[PDB]
Amino acid sequence: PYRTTVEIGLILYGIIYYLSKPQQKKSLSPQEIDALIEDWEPEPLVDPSATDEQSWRVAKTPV
Amino acid sequence: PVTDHRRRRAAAVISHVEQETFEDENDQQMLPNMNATWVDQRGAWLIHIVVIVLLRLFYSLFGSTPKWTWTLTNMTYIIGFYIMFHLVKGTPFDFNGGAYDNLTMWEQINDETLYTPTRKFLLIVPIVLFLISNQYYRNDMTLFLSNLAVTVLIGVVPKLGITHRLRISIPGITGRA
Ligand SMILES: C[C@@H]1CC[C@@]2(OC1)O[C@H]1C[C@H]3[C@@H]4CC=C5C[C@@H](OCCC(CO[C@H]6O[C@H](CO)[C@@H](O[C@H]7O[C@H](CO)[C@@H](O)[C@H](O)[C@H]7O)[C@H](O)[C@H]6O)CO[C@H]6O[C@H](CO)[C@@H](O[C@H]7O[C@H](CO)[C@@H](O)[C@H](O)[C@H]7O)[C@H](O)[C@H]6O)CC[C@]5(C)[C@H]4CC[C@]3(C)[C@H]1[C@@H]2C
Ligand SMILES: CCCCCCCCCCCCCCCCCCCCCCCCCCC(=O)N[C@@H](CO)[C@H](O)[C@H](O)CCCCCCCCCCCCCC
Repeated sequence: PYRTTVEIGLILYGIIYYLSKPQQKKSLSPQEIDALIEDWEPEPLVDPSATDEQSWRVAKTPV
Repeated sequence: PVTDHRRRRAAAVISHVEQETFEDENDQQMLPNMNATWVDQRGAWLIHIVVIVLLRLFYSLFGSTPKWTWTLTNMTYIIGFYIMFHLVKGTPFDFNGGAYDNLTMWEQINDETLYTPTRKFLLIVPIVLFLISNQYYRNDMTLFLSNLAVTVLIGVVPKLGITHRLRISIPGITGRA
């Protein structure tokens, strides 16, 4: 009866604990949010490094 | 202050230990703990059976009834395990600067991993011991209730997913963070 019921409860929790999750592993402030904003460095809209070397096409276009 | 390193002692009925900051967690816990590393080693799982057998034989050498012997051995084993693991907080030797001054040995096992085989074994053993032991004092309901209360209250509730980093201020103002 009750003596069997509590034993069944303990055993039932036993298998539940045995087949637990797959080894669960142990796991920001607004003051540092502005630091991330200030650390952002965007890129130029257009790259001008190779403009000079490739500019002969415009100079050779007939008008 | 330029460092702001203080220990808080907030008082409430239910409270939890705050999560460690970057410096305390990612940097001050790098070397082996040397306090919870011996659990997963050679001969660290059979020693509990030897302790139980030795206690049972020592109590049987007195020449008492089986009921009293088994109740006493169960209570002694559970109380000893609780005193060793769950009661004390800290480490017997300085680790870095006192990083583990808010946690017990149970929490430090396997780098605060919730479910590992050793924890499963440690949770399984008291239930099996109780199932084996109850067969001698089933007639007496008071001893059955006492054994059930001891097992559930001491050997089951602390080893749970809940009651992890859980502190109660009833027996003293505990320190968190
Ligand atoms: C069958 C039979 C039945 C009968 C029987 O046998 C079996 O049943 C048995 C039942 C047994 C007891 C069961 C369990 C314990 C606790 C254990 O515990 C670890 C060792 C000690 C330290 O533990 C602390 O370790 C950390 C550092 O302290 C704590 O860290 C924080 O606190 C730091 C504070 O700086 C901060 O840095 C941070 O906040 C943070 O780091 C941490 O919280 C806590 O774990 C235990 O406490 C100490 O407490 C005082 C120091 O705090 C000592 O001094 C005091 O001694 C006198 C009294 O007050 C006064 O004259 C002095 O003035 C006054 O100072 C005292 O001697 C000593 O006991 C020590 C053994 C003992 C008592 C057993 C004794 C024997 C029995 C009575 C048997 C018994 C005979
Ligand atoms: C005649 C008969 C009576 C027999 C009495 C003995 C009862 C035996 C049954 C209960 C014991 C559990 C059985 C499993 C243990 C197997 C052996 C493992 C040995 C490991 C030893 C190395 C561990 C190093 C880490 C140190 C450590 O943990 N530091 C702290 C946390 O960082 C802990 O706070 C600390 O150690 C515990 C405090 C020391 C003992 C407290 C009680 C004072 C003596 C009174 C004894 C009461 C009887 C019950 C224990």
